[PDB]
Amino acid sequence: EDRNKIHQYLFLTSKGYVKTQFSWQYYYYTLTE
Amino acid sequence: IIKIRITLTSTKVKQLENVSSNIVKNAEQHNLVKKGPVRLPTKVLKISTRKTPNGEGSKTWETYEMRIHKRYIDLEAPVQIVKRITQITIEPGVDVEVVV
Amino acid sequence: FSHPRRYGKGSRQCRVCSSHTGLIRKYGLNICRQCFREKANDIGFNKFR
Amino acid sequence: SKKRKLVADGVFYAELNEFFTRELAEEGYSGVEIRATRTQDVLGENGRRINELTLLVQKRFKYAPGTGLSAVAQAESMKFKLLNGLAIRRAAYGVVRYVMESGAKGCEVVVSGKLRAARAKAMKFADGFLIHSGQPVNDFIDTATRHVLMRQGVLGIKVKIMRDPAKSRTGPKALPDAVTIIE
Amino acid sequence: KHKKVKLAVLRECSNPTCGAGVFLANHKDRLYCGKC
Amino acid sequence: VQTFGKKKSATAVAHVKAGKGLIKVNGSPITLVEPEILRFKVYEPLLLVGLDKFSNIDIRVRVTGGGHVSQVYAIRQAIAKGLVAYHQKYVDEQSKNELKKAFTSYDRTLLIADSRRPEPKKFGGKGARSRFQKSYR
RNA sequence: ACGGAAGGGCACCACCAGGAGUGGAGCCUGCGGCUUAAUUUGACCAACACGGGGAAACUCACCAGGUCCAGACACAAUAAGGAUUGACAGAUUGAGAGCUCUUUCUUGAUUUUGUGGGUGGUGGUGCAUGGCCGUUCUUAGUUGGUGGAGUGAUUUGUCUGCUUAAUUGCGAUAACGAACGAGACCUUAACCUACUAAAUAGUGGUGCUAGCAUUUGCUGGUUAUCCACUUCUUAGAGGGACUAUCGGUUUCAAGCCGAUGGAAGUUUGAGGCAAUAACAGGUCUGUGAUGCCCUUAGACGUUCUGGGCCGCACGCGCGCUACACUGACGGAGCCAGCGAGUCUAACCUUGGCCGAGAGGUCUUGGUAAUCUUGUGAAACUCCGUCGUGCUGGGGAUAGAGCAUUGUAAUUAUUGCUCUUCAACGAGGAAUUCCUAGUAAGCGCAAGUCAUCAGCUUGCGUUGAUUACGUCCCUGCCCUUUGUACACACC
Ligand SMILES: [Mg+2]
Ligand SMILES: [Zn+2]
Ligand SMILES: [Zn+2]
Repeated sequence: EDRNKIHQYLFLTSKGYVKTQFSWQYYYYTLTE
Repeated sequence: IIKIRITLTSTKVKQLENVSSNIVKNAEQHNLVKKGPVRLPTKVLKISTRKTPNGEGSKTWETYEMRIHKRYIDLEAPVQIVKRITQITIEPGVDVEVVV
Repeated sequence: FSHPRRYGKGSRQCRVCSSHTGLIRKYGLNICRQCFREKANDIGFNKFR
Repeated sequence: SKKRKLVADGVFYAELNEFFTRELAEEGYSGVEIRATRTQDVLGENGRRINELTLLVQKRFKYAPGTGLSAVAQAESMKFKLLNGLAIRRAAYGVVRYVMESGAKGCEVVVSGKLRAARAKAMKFADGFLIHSGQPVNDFIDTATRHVLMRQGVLGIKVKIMRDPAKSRTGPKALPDAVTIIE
Repeated sequence: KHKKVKLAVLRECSNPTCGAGVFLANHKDRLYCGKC
Repeated sequence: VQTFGKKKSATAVAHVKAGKGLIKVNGSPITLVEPEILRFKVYEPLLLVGLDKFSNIDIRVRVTGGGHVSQVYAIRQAIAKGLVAYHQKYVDEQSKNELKKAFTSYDRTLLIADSRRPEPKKFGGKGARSRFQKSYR
């Protein structure tokens, strides 16, 4: 549930489907196919 | 008809004047009464810094300047003319604020 | 666990490099003196005199 | 305030520029307006990429949901060319000649770093007319500095274009020193 | 280095939100629940 | 009618009108400007042309912006220029001309504002042109 | 390219003539040395108040201790009776830290250990680099087209000589015409009784004007008390200077010299930008810039506790106070400019209250040409005493007490009152910067700031002497010249 909260806020970053950039210290995340 | 004060702030003099000067004609074409455009003094945001990221070389300081310019006008117009004059002024780069 | 760091260089850092040194806490920048010099003209700070 | 407000707007512009350059590099980004070398993947699959970018920018900046000739563009394209594989000297020559035939009045590409292990050299390609420097360089010159990250070392690439003052369409239309009379 | 011994196959306190499975360890005067 | 005068940064604005021989500097009479050595520097733009030579003009000046002697120079320039303007507009153009002749024959930047401005100070040294010191070797 | 080769030229990073200093004392501070657990490291004209580094938690990267994983994604392990995490009762380390232990309890397919692999580094490598800066360069250079000379590489053009800040230009001339850099450009500081507009600025005519004087006149408050104005201030279009005129010097001219006018005649003063290139110049200790390696759960990652960078047989540099009558001490007169400042909140603080002071208290104004702020500053002027003395200059040196900043002033942050007035009685050889609003003296604001300047970056007040040049020294540029150098004198 401590992970389900973020997993459900979105709608680990190395399994796939998650592109992460830094772009001035804010850890931008994007979900992809 | 209501009394309003229009404030323009910017760094780009060309657009700042291109806005503050069409406002005068926009008022005159409707034949309004207004106090002239007042130019509050341009303030320089000059800040000095050291050029190199380390401590070698002769002590050379370089300053960066951000010149902020800003004017203000008093006008008397109904709500319809007020919304019109605040809607035409969407020029990107000049901040416009209307107070009543 | 964590002792308070509500002041000082543990409180403030460059929003770019996270460096505690060279921080410009002027005009609301909160950015380092070297990142400032690099990405200065993109903020509006021009070199005029 | 006002000084703090516009300083905040300036740093927000810098944030937008940096984030968009990092994220939208694959689409050929040039500068935040947004501007990409092709204006079709900007829409992408009928708006998916831009909707995602708007959502991300709103989440970051606490915003309400509803409220060719470019030096940087050619610099990033040639960065992509070097990264995915092409001769470095040939790539620089191709870039300068392309900018030259695209109407630009002068181009200069400087590549520095470890081409092959040595004491790192600087190889240049300069064509056309270039003035450097003065005020007219801010007036008509576009400069870009880029870091190429290959598997060995980092290459610094500086691309400078002297855009044609005649086809300016804004501001001065000729050189500051250009004197021409009729008789 | 807390080993957490396997605890092979096997009262109650305040805060009744607990699901009746918080049987305490009765060392001495144990009015202090394991929750807090 | 109204004039202004500066020496380095102090500006003095003087109104001259048809009145009765009253010349003030900051509310005090001209006898008590009190630099205690330039009390004749302030007298100069009046003592030059004539002893009094004016009982029909009233000059009231207000000065701010600089220092003691800078404001003294500013007021002594401003009242002289106000006198020049008053003669130019009302008294006579000829009379303005002969008093301008005396002002320029005793020229002490009385009529023309001094253009000496403090030059900006550059990095690497206290003062604009003097630089910090190095021994190195 | 280099030379322990020569010749020209330029430069207060040189001198001449001078001004103010530094070196002689104390102290703030950086560097070297010494020991400590560490006194962190980089840097040796172009290092030494530099690393915007003014180090009590953090800064910190160091020393001694204490945790933790924030070890991505796979693999297999009772782990689908359970893998782990936490936990009070207690000894335990400063830690109310389940670090551990005596000891049994919560939830439960995230974890732990292996097995790779990693992620970070203020870890090394700036003799691997990018970027950036410094220096060469407070200089000046560089290049092609046509033509000429050469078999050729190349050369001339790019020069004897004058003139410029200048390869700036004149002139001479197998060159002509040009290009980048310099100039030009822009920023600012000067002016503009000219245009535009101003209770976010200022000035005058009216009632709100109390004082004095009483034929009415001087200072005068009245910030929503009306009118107009923009001369003072502001900032937009623009104007002015282009060395203008006149004499002389000027190779023939570029230019220069005097006077006049001018707002300003040294590029009008000062800067920003600044080429073809090179440095084994500095930075991996700014960067989520980075090749390689190291480390990786007794960590070189993070974090907490204490110190440390400050330390003292000594040496060096940049600085403030300084050594006194052109002075010190008191009153007394009251004159600036760059600016900075809180709407997610404690920033600049006005005016009252308390306190001798520091400081606290009631608020109040300001998100700013409005309020601090008119920065009611110092230097300085005036008036008195001090009498020419190591004294009454100096507050170095320590103690006692008084508060705020700070969760923390001990290893004095700082300020305040009292107490000793110490060295310094003008500074050797030497040696730094500098040519008019500049030197120097004086203070102000800003960066570092939860608090502290003697640092720096800008600003302004008072405002000189000398000369208007030269190569004597120093530095660099050019030219010539030698070369067995070409990775180019490492
Ligand atoms: Mg040649
Ligand atoms: Zn930074
Ligand atoms: Zn419970």
